[PDB]
Amino acid sequence: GVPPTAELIKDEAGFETGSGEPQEDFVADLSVDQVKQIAEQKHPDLLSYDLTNAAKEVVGTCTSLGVTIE
Amino acid sequence: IPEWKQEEVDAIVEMIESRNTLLERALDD
RNA sequence: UCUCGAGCCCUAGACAGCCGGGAGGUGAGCUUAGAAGCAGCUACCCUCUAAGAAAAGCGUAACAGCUUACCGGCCGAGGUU
Repeated sequence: GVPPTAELIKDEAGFETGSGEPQEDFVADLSVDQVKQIAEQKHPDLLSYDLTNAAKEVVGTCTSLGVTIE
Repeated sequence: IPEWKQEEVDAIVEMIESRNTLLERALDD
């Protein structure tokens, strides 16, 4: 249902494409709160019970693109 | 005497408290 | 084919076989009109869980599909190097 992650990130990230090399090339950042919202948009698309876990899933595609956190 | 089989039983006995052989094992305890 | 020795695994069920499961984020990002395990480059992270790769081998125009890993069951005594 709800759109995919890769995109929901490129929105609040303020950028379009990732980096040739993830974690090696930080394309953007994301406050913890920002991830607390995304995790809410995909409540159905994820198996997790608590919002805590839902994040780990989302927060897993970021550092793997150059999307640091603060 | 694998350690994981030992840790498993403890984890099972922990749930009961609150593989078939491992379940029977935990139950037996 | 016979004999001797060493290491490791095994009734907390080994080795093989057969049956069942092999799941979500997500068709990873990049590249590209497109590439979704599997053209190439890079990364290769976490949920549910008894398991289940950012996928080992086929397969596809690309999907699909078929299996490996991995887990569970049946079986029951040696097995493997």
